[PDB]
Amino acid sequence: EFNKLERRMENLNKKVDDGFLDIWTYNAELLVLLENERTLDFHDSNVKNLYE
Amino acid sequence: NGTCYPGYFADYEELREQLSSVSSFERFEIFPKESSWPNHTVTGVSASCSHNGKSSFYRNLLWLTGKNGLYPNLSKSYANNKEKEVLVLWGVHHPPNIGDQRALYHTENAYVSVVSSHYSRKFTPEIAKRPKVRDQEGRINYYWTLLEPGDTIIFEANGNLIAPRYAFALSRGFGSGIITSNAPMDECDAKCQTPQGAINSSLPFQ
Amino acid sequence: LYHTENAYVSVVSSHYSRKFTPEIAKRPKVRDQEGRINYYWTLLEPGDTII
Ligand SMILES: *[C@@H]1O[C@H](CO)[C@@H](O[C@@H]2O[C@H](CO)[C@@H](O[C@@H]3O[C@H](CO)[C@@H](O)[C@H](O)[C@@H]3O)[C@H](O)[C@H]2NC(C)=O)[C@H](O)[C@H]1NC(C)=O
Ligand SMILES: *[C@@H]1O[C@H](CO)[C@@H](O)[C@H](O)[C@H]1NC(C)=O
Ligand SMILES: *[C@@H]1O[C@H](CO)[C@@H](O)[C@H](O)[C@H]1NC(C)=O
Ligand SMILES: *[C@@H]1O[C@H](CO)[C@@H](O)[C@H](O)[C@H]1NC(C)=O
Repeated sequence: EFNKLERRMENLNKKVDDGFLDIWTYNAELLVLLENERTLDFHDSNVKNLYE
Repeated sequence: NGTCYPGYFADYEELREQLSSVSSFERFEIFPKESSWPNHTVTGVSASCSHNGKSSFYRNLLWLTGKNGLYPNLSKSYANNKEKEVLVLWGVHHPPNIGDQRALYHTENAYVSVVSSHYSRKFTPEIAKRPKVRDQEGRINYYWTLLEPGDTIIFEANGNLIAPRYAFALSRGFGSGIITSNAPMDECDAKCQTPQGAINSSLPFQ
Repeated sequence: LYHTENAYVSVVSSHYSRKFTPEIAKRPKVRDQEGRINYYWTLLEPGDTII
């Protein structure tokens, strides 16, 4: 909590919170998206290896 | 061109932070010059605030002086019937010697009191000899406050008051700020502005 | 010590100004002393004066 003469500290606190939230959302979404393709490639390679 | 009369501005960076989110205001006369101070003189100028080669003063502030050899007590009040926040500014004068104080205000112990519903402060002058900044050894200190709708503000004084003359009714908005630049102004139209120039692009990085 | 009851200290610069008055009271002893001393500092720019 901040009083009326402490707006810069409040803005800095809000900036820090928003930045960390953005970074972590990006990290989670990118990780899931990138692993989903490798899983399917792995399964296809396994089937091909069994056939060969 | 900032403060032509040397002094200290209180909470200047907080005022800049507040003004960074204002999109428009309305400048209105809170205490009219010709009808608010019958007992006092309202014609006071300084050589450090010269305009067109002659000495002058600020436009939103008033310098009160004793009339007929007397400086009676003053008490003024204002109520915010504007449905908006009002920015009020005032000042306090610190002369360089006791003789100047006695010649100007005819008293040696002076006080200024500014009181609101959630604001209260008292000020006393300080008399001392200081290095000259703009050929002046005295000082003036500047103060400001924000008044909520339906609230009242009261000024009481017996000397050393620089009275308010104009106030502003603020209106807020998103997507504004204060930037420092040297670029010239042209007639274009854009969606992004930087201190170096405008950008007309849809790329994700810059 | 000072042969006066109302004393003042004034320190003034081009962009600095302050006034100090002593406060007399009885306080718990810290290093066997009941009085106090308050310390202040400032930075002076080239070509400036302090009084
Ligand atoms: C607003 O800003 C302008 C500058 O952009 C100020 O003009 C400058 O004012 C100073 C102080 O009066 C002048 O310096 C003086 O010059 C005279 C003559 O050389 C000298 O005898 C003095 O000792 C002092 O050094 C300066 O020349 C002048 N500059 C120009 C270009 O006119 C102006 O005073 C400011 N006004 C306010 C109300 O803040
Ligand atoms: C000073 O001004 C007040 C108005 O606030 C007025 O009532 C009073 O009569 C004035 N003083 C004299 C001596 O007339
Ligand atoms: C002006 O104010 C002082 C201090 O409050 C008071 O002593 C004095 O009587 C006041 N003047 C008048 C005319 O009431
Ligand atoms: C930016 O693009 C708009 C879209 O037509 C145009 O109206 C405007 O003049 C352009 N501004 C600059 C500086 O190129």
